[PDB]
Parts: sequence; structure tokens; C-alpha cells
Amino acid sequence: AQYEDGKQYTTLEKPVAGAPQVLEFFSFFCPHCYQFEEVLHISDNVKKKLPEGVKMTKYHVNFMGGDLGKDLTQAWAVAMALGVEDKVTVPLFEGVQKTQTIRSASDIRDVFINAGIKGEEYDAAWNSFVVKSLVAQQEKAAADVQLRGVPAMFVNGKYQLNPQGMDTSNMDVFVQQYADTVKYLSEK
Repeated sequence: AQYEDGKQYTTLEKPVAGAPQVLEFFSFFCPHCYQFEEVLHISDNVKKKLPEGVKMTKYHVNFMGGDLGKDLTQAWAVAMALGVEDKVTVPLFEGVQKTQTIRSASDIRDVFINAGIKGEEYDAAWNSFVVKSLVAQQEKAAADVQLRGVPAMFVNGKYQLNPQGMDTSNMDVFVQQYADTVKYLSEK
């Protein structure tokens, strides 16, 4: 076939019931994730090809960057709760991997302040039980699917994208193969 299990994707031996339609995992410490966001705009190009009625979920993971890694999962929960993902994603990536100016929870907070989220609004969210349960959701979804590596994308809790098996000579061709694969899996 043109799309082959074990080639552009793999199948989960243990399918995950009730999982989000398109589920993406990343870390702000993850170098391919930086590329996926900044250079390739994967999420964005997947969305543009997904049919109507399909929602996209993106979660942060704990297993990179130790203590700061967990702060970042909680900060991402804050970002989701306030709906400010599109304003903090780039400065968080660059703060961690480019300028290396993010070394503490306080530095993460600064990024939100500079993005215009009010200090008071941020700290209330940070400490909120709504954000607690949002952290729990990120952890549970990662736990459900055996996750030990990022970036990762899962479709309908049953298929996992396998980018190692796509041509990387050309970045644009890679992205379209990737998005077209999500679409195919989506319709599966």
C-alpha cells in the first residue's frame, strides 16, 4: 500500500479509548519540537488539512529537564487555561533553547508577563485547581500511550506518527507528507 503500518506510522498494541482525535506531545527542552514549532509549523499545517469537526490537542511532558520540566508542564496548563498558547509558545522555546534565559519558575512567569498576561492573573491560574487538573490530564494522556519520546502525535488513540520514515531532503515536502499522513489516519 502507499501508507504502511510501521512506515509512516505505527499502530498501538494497546489502543487508548476516548482519547483526543489528534493528540500531540512536546517539551520546551526538545530540539525536534523546537523545529516542529518554529521552522516546520507542524501543528499548523496538520490543522489546515484536517477535516471539519476535528479538534487538536497539544500537551507538555515531564520527562525532560527535571524540575524545570515539570514547571513547564504546569505553565503550559496555565497557558491552556488562559488560552494564551499562541503568545507564549515561541518565547518559551527561545528562552529555554536559544537564549537560555529560562532557569526558574520565575523566568517562565516573566515570559507570560512580557506577553501581557497580568501577574495577578498568572499567579492565580498557576495556583488554581483548574490548572492542577489540567496538569493531571497532560500526565494521564502521556501515561496512557507509553510515552518516552517527543515530539509525538497520536491519532484517535490508536495510531502514532512515525516521522523517521519520511523524506527530510526538503522541509516542505516533509511537512506535507506528515500532515497528509495525519489526514489519512484521521479518515481511517
